[PDB]
Amino acid sequence: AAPKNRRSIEVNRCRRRNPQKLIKVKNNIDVCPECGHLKQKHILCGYCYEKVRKETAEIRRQMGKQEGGPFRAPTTETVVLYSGETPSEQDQGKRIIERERKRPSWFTQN
Amino acid sequence: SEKEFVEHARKAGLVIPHERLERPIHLACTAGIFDAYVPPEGDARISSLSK
Amino acid sequence: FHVRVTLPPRKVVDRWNEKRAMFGVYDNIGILGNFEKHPKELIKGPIWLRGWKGNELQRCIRKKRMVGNRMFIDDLHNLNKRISYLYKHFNRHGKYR
Amino acid sequence: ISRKWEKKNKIVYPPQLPGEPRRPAEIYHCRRQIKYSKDKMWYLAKLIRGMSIDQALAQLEFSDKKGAQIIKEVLLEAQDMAVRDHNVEFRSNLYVAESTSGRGQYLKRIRYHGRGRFGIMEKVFCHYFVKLVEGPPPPREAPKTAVAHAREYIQELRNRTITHAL
Amino acid sequence: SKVTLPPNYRYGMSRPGSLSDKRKNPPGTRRRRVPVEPISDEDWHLFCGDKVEILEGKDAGKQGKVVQVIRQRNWVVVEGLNTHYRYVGKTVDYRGTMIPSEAPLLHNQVKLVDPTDRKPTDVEWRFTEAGERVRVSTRSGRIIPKPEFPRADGIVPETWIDGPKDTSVEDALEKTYVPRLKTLEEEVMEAMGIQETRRHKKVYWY
RNA sequence: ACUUCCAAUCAGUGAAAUUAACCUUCCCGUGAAGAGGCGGGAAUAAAAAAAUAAGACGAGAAGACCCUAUGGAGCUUUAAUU
RNA sequence: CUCGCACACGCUUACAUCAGUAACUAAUAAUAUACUGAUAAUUAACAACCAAUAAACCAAAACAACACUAAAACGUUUAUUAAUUACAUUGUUAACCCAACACAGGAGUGCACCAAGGAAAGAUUAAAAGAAGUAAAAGGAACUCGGCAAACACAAACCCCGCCU
RNA sequence: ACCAAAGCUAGCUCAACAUACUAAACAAAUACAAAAAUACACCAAAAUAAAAUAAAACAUUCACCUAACAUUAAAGUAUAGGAGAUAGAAAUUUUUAUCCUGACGCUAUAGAGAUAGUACCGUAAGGGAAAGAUGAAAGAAUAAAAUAAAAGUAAAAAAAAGCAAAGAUUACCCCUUCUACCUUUUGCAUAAUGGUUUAACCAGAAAAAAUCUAACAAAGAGAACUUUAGCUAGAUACCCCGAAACCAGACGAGCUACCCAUGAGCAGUUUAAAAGAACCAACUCAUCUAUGUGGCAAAAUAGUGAGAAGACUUGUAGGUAGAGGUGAAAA
Ligand SMILES: [K+]
Ligand SMILES: [K+]
Ligand SMILES: [K+]
Ligand SMILES: [K+]
Ligand SMILES: [K+]
Ligand SMILES: [K+]
Ligand SMILES: [K+]
Ligand SMILES: [K+]
Ligand SMILES: [K+]
Ligand SMILES: [Mg+2]
Ligand SMILES: [Mg+2]
Ligand SMILES: [Mg+2]
Ligand SMILES: [Mg+2]
Ligand SMILES: [Mg+2]
Ligand SMILES: [Mg+2]
Ligand SMILES: [Mg+2]
Ligand SMILES: [Mg+2]
Ligand SMILES: [Mg+2]
Ligand SMILES: [Mg+2]
Ligand SMILES: [Mg+2]
Ligand SMILES: [Mg+2]
Ligand SMILES: [Mg+2]
Ligand SMILES: [Mg+2]
Ligand SMILES: [Mg+2]
Ligand SMILES: [Mg+2]
Ligand SMILES: [Mg+2]
Ligand SMILES: [Mg+2]
Ligand SMILES: [Mg+2]
Ligand SMILES: [Mg+2]
Ligand SMILES: [Mg+2]
Ligand SMILES: [Mg+2]
Ligand SMILES: [Mg+2]
Ligand SMILES: [Mg+2]
Ligand SMILES: [Mg+2]
Ligand SMILES: [Mg+2]
Ligand SMILES: [Mg+2]
Ligand SMILES: [Mg+2]
Ligand SMILES: [Mg+2]
Ligand SMILES: [Mg+2]
Ligand SMILES: [Mg+2]
Ligand SMILES: [Mg+2]
Ligand SMILES: [Mg+2]
Ligand SMILES: [Mg+2]
Ligand SMILES: [Mg+2]
Ligand SMILES: [Mg+2]
Ligand SMILES: [Mg+2]
Ligand SMILES: [Mg+2]
Ligand SMILES: [Mg+2]
Ligand SMILES: [Mg+2]
Ligand SMILES: [Mg+2]
Ligand SMILES: [Mg+2]
Ligand SMILES: [Mg+2]
Ligand SMILES: [Mg+2]
Ligand SMILES: [Mg+2]
Ligand SMILES: [Mg+2]
Ligand SMILES: [Mg+2]
Ligand SMILES: [Mg+2]
Ligand SMILES: [Mg+2]
Ligand SMILES: [Mg+2]
Ligand SMILES: [Mg+2]
Ligand SMILES: [Mg+2]
Ligand SMILES: [Mg+2]
Ligand SMILES: [Mg+2]
Ligand SMILES: [Mg+2]
Ligand SMILES: [Mg+2]
Ligand SMILES: [Mg+2]
Ligand SMILES: [Mg+2]
Ligand SMILES: [Mg+2]
Ligand SMILES: [Mg+2]
Ligand SMILES: [Mg+2]
Ligand SMILES: [Mg+2]
Ligand SMILES: [Mg+2]
Ligand SMILES: [Mg+2]
Ligand SMILES: [Mg+2]
Ligand SMILES: [Mg+2]
Ligand SMILES: [Mg+2]
Ligand SMILES: [Zn+2]
Repeated sequence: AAPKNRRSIEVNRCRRRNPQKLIKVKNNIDVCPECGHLKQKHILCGYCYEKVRKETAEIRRQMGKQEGGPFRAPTTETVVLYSGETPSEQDQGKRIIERERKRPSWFTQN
Repeated sequence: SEKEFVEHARKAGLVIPHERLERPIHLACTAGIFDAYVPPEGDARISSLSK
Repeated sequence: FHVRVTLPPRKVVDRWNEKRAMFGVYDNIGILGNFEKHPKELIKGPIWLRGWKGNELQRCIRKKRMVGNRMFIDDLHNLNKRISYLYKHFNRHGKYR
Repeated sequence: ISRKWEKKNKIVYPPQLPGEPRRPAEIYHCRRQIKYSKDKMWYLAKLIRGMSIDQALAQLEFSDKKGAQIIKEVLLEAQDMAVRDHNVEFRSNLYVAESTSGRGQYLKRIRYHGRGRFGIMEKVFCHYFVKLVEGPPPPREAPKTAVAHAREYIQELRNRTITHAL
Repeated sequence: SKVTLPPNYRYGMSRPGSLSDKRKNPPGTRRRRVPVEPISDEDWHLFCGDKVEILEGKDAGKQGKVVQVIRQRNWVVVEGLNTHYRYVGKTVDYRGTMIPSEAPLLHNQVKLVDPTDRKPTDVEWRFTEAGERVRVSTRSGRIIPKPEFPRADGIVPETWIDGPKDTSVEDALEKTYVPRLKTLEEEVMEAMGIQETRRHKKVYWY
């Protein structure tokens, strides 16, 4: 079908500015206690997660160099140790990942 | 249909154009100060004395 | 319909130059000259229009008669088409007839 | 083309006599030739009218529109101008007084359909204009109450005069 | 190397093959033609290096030295008299080296200055009995010598040192030509002892 | 009944036929003889999204049918001229 | 999930290295075989170019032994001449060509069907209508112009018009 | 407030004068498939122009329409014409040289098509564009000045009811009164035609007889003619867009119809068979239905089908050209 007449701008403005078609505001925005940036209540902080993801990639990159083959996987548990630390008695019998940087604050040793 | 945009402004400098100036730039005054005078630290108190 | 927004430089025309002061001086050469030169022997312009007047058809015909052999190929063709169209329009068209 | 929004920041007002009310700051900023469309950019501009700059950035932080990032950059760089180029302290004391979207220069292309037909394609470009004014945001107007409607109606019935009287 | 220019062109104190000129005038543009009064090469009495006096502008009555002449638009550029100020060093976080720049002047605003009285005087070319074209003043009636100016190369022939690939003046002016009626082909062949016996056959030209 | 491509919501790019102005209802009557607009009455806060195609004599092609034009052309011959 | 390598014909640097993409090109983004700037490249053995006259000679290709009817591309030797003298010239890239498009179309030969080449879904919800596919109670053409379409069927016979390919 | 607006040059037109008329560039290569130094040749040619149109049809005829050596008159006269349309001379007459040339011609939708026969669309003949704006200096781009005035949007979505307006009113509506505009018709709000809106551009033209004004008047006119108040001069006049067609000369058989050269394909299976036999692929046609209908596609995709050792498919290259070619006739 084809339109019969040109829509006037008075009609178009009513349709294009109806409250349904407008952008709704968000009232669930909060400041992250740790870093002070912005995040939603039900969503993890973007800055804090990006902080973790960068560190996780570095740890995984070190693991790749410790298993050259593409089908080599450990048969035991894994523990990550940073500079200035030594494996504990309970941590023995597990593969050791060494990182040169100082242990990050958020990461907690057990 | 084959119409595009023009007028993107950028400032590029090379040694060659600067060395090819037919008339060298004339400077009315020098750039820096030849020697900086070093006043004695007591001028804040000597200024209160006339002679 | 946008008009210019700046006043143009006014044309300072001098009414007393050589052309305007001496305009139409020898128009009465025949009257006051023992009738030796008709005033039509002062007209400057086309060869076929010195001292002659006519409508569009008689002008194109006259041009072809005098300077027809001196015209260019393309100009000679365009003149022929103009003569034919005017001949057909003036005689075979119109209101009063 | 026309560029008058940029030149509004060069207006210098005469010095104020002592005792006069403090003049709130006014910062005019804009961005030209944004790839985003004119109509789509308008909804984002309508969103942040009348809100303070800090909550205006918060709303545009999580918006999924491609223009949300573009507007947030404009507000951030306009805030830096306000606190440095102008003597506006308290960089959190600004509110978006006016925001709107204009149309730029379009590029025309050919869009093919089939059967040897074609349609002219318009590459869309839009501008964004924002004005920041120092001070707390103005309070939004509440709907007229029951007493307000009654007061206007009684006043209307009291303005009546004898039509075609004498 | 010679650079071809469009039939209509605008000159702005920049050489045609410069990046500044290309930035100012892109190859795809053409502007309005300015009115330039025609001066024949025999009527241009203003050269580069002679003192001239500025008549009109912010500075009037001052004298200076001509450094550049634009023959295409009939311009003479004095050395730092009709000056406007611009910036040269520009970057994101720094600006400086404020350098005055001299604006062009037309021929009608510049009159040549006689060496003796140091006043502007009309100049007309005259042909003397010695066969040399020397400019002659109107009021004082004294001739004005040509303004010897250093060339654009910046090399003075008076002070020069011959390099490894430079020919000495003695060898350059040494004459060894013996004008005989043998071509260069014949002379070299007999100089090195190249001997040829057979001759070419008949070849038809058409 | 159940899957995939469509579909509806979100993000990016973004076309076409169409369009006198429209603030674009129902019924009966009238009327260039089938009315959203006239007359007599009824109904009637304003907008958005998704659907079904009765009407806008819907959109598309200056009707192929039919006739007219001292307007054309193809074919055939016992038409006229040759 | 499967049209893959190469030559001929065509196109003409669209190929390669490095850098940039606010915008232009890709019908979007990342990004770069496809847009911009600089630099660089295809090396002949393969292919093109690559003698004349006179004379002898009825006897097919099809594994060709020997035959068929439609009677068949495909040359050697003798004689008379032929500049005789390292290295000549030219084609060597590609994701490509003809269709207004980076189009589900059109495109000859050799060898493989892969050891090679590629990605049907941008993210969700799982309404109607529409397209494509699978399955079904009892009945099995009751549908409809017609058994059109679909099918666990893949058969038998009559007539009309043309003989048949 | 965006989009936009404004400018005056580039050059062009019509003449005049005028040398006397294929410019500029030609180092090398240019009619082998042009721009490729180099081998026994063939080389070349002409036959009245026709028709669209006018006669309201159309057959004899139809100005200019290739080749005139002009102007003032004889004259639109003698003559030639389906004696219709219209065509139309001559005898005999007139004409004093050089300068005085420039513009009551246009100014970027104008003027040449032109910034250019270049991009681009066509195999080819051929068709053929849009596009420029600062200032004395941008070697004054933290750069400057100017209108902020077209449609379209933003600033500022809408509140019963009606050709959107008018009469008004303290008050925007509410009330009352009014069947859009042109064209075409006996008659249109008509559900008859055309237009989304804006800017630019686009369509009445001729002086025989006449009327008005004036000069001079039995005579008028700066020769040639008209004259029983007439003669000379001025002023007052008659459009634009559109067919199917017709004729002449070019360019097209790289798609397709047919043919001449030169090549290349047909595996398996069944039979004494390479038999215009049979089953079934590659390959070639396109039966039926469904999607698609500005689509992937200006004829396709999916399923299903017919031929598949022949009157078969197919590559390269050549031949036949419009009063024709070609055709296992479907005009
Ligand atoms: K007439
Ligand atoms: K309907
Ligand atoms: K190519
Ligand atoms: K039946
Ligand atoms: K109709
Ligand atoms: K009509
Ligand atoms: K009309
Ligand atoms: K051929
Ligand atoms: K297709
Ligand atoms: Mg196509
Ligand atoms: Mg449109
Ligand atoms: Mg559009
Ligand atoms: Mg969307
Ligand atoms: Mg309504
Ligand atoms: Mg009715
Ligand atoms: Mg009523
Ligand atoms: Mg009514
Ligand atoms: Mg929808
Ligand atoms: Mg709907
Ligand atoms: Mg209606
Ligand atoms: Mg209907
Ligand atoms: Mg219709
Ligand atoms: Mg009709
Ligand atoms: Mg019929
Ligand atoms: Mg009749
Ligand atoms: Mg007829
Ligand atoms: Mg006819
Ligand atoms: Mg015919
Ligand atoms: Mg007969
Ligand atoms: Mg191409
Ligand atoms: Mg892509
Ligand atoms: Mg890269
Ligand atoms: Mg590249
Ligand atoms: Mg496409
Ligand atoms: Mg995909
Ligand atoms: Mg999708
Ligand atoms: Mg469904
Ligand atoms: Mg089934
Ligand atoms: Mg069942
Ligand atoms: Mg039945
Ligand atoms: Mg039934
Ligand atoms: Mg049937
Ligand atoms: Mg079936
Ligand atoms: Mg029967
Ligand atoms: Mg048959
Ligand atoms: Mg039979
Ligand atoms: Mg006729
Ligand atoms: Mg007629
Ligand atoms: Mg004729
Ligand atoms: Mg007779
Ligand atoms: Mg033009
Ligand atoms: Mg104009
Ligand atoms: Mg406007
Ligand atoms: Mg009303
Ligand atoms: Mg009526
Ligand atoms: Mg009627
Ligand atoms: Mg009438
Ligand atoms: Mg109508
Ligand atoms: Mg009609
Ligand atoms: Mg219409
Ligand atoms: Mg008369
Ligand atoms: Mg005829
Ligand atoms: Mg013909
Ligand atoms: Mg062929
Ligand atoms: Mg076989
Ligand atoms: Mg068979
Ligand atoms: Mg198929
Ligand atoms: Mg199918
Ligand atoms: Mg099926
Ligand atoms: Mg079969
Ligand atoms: Mg069979
Ligand atoms: Mg031919
Ligand atoms: Mg024929
Ligand atoms: Mg056939
Ligand atoms: Mg038949
Ligand atoms: Mg038939
Ligand atoms: Zn955080």
